[PDB]
Amino acid sequence: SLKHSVTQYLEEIPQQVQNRLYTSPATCLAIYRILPPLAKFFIMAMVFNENEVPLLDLDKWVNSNGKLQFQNAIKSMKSLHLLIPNKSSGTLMINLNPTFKISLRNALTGGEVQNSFGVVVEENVVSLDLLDEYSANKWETILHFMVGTPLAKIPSEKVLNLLKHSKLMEEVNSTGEFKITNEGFQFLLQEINSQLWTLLLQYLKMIETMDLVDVLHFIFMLGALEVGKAYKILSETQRIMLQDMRDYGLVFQKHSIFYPTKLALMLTSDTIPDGSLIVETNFKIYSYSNSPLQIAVLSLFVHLKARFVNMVLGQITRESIRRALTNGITADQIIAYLETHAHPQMRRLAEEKLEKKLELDPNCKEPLQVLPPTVVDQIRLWQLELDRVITYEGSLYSDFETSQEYNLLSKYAQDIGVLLWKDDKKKKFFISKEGNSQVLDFAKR
Amino acid sequence: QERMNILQNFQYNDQINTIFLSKVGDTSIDLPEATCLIQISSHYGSRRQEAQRLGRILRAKRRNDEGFNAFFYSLVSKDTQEMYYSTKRQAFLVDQGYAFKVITHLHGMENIPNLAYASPRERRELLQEVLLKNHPLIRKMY
Ligand SMILES: [Mg+2]
Repeated sequence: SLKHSVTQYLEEIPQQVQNRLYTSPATCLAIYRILPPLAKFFIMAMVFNENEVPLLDLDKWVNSNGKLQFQNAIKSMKSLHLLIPNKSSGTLMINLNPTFKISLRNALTGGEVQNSFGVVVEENVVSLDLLDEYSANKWETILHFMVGTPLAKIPSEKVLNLLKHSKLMEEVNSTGEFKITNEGFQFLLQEINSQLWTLLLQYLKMIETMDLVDVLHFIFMLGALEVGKAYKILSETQRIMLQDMRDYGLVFQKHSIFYPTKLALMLTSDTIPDGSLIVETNFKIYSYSNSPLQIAVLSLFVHLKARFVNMVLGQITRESIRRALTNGITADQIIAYLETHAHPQMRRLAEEKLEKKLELDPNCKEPLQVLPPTVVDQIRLWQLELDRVITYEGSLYSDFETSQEYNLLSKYAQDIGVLLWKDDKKKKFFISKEGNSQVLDFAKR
Repeated sequence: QERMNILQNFQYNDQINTIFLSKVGDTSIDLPEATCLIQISSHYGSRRQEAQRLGRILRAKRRNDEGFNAFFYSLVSKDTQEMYYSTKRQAFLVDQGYAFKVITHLHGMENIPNLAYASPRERRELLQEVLLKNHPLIRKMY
């Protein structure tokens, strides 16, 4: 959902703002890589010709088999307003945006760029020792403060404010603490590339009055920069933006020159495993991971018992699962984490069981489960235990003078989808507190 | 004598294929033909009873034929102390390696022609019954 998320945000932006956004070649190049492969093919054809092509011609290129992909491509391009459909002389002519066409032309042909990609100071620093360590630690710190594990250096107010108001890491003053939510666990599950965009996308919505295009302009060219290089300093809004960028471990400053980091390059949709753990019948967890971040996330629903340098060993318990469920983590998410962080050995034995299953009877092909089904059943059963009681808040209706009135009132509540339960014998029905006013309003009417 | 006769019939006769045993046969009994086991209710928190009873069907003669899997069931009433006992007594098998599967519902059970205490009248009759549970000369005269 990376290209979907970035693309969807661009669509919501008004066309008037999009035109100004396409001014810099850098952002146009980044936006070009987001469109579907067919869209890029048409765009490249149209960038280098200052003419008008009728719509039907582009359709002729697409084969009959790939006709479906044509509909998606044209729809995506039109929504971003990159392609301007002009109708005249009885034909629906097609043309490319003049600003976008010029922007792409300069980048490819090396025309005047107005320092969109930045400048080089020729003062490089060691990437492995400094850039990797700084961003890794800074990104590590924010993650720890999100998973709830104690950490000395808490994040700054800027990122702290962003996390709270967003769905991530819901906080309550009365509780006096911060805890993860259903979306928060998904955020942790998402790979680093999608993990970074979620925070950046939320920040883009947080900024107010700072221009929306300027923030988008800075973010796009940041990926264009190459790690381990200097870049001298930019818009006035981009200045405070650059300092705020340091809070997320994307750019490093000594105190005039800013250095992009691995995360900065990774932003622009760049193309045994650590975290693998063994889940077995005895509800014992053996995670072959050596990293506090992996340990912290595991503790959300695993009762850790001890840790070695090479791995951490723990046990799944009813208390541990309930703790995660209470916060808002769903069981389906938990199994996804277990399945996606499986040990290679588990797959082989599961495949061996499948091979024997096929040998005895090859007529059945069920989706293979890396971890034993018993763990799945118990975890889901515990979820059912927490959902044992279902309660709704609202009001009750009784003592209707006429049966027709009761039916009329009940029927309307069903129409507006606020009727929860009803009994014809007792002439009673219960409605949700949310739709209590609507039912009462209809009663008066 | 009687139990042996029942045991012999259950083994060598095709007519009878099921028996209802008790704690008597919980240990050191050889039943090669036994493959399926059902435990409606048993001895509280005892663990060895669960394992030893499971050993009866581990004796299956046809334990090498392809696709053979002995069946071991433990019917437990929901929302009852039996769950506390049941989870405690099977704590030894899990250590050995056997894993227990939860069966919330048996497919095709409703289509069975007849079931015990299906009508409410029969159920109430059971409820009341279970609730109600707690001189040689003189000899000739006569
Ligand atoms: Mg013996």
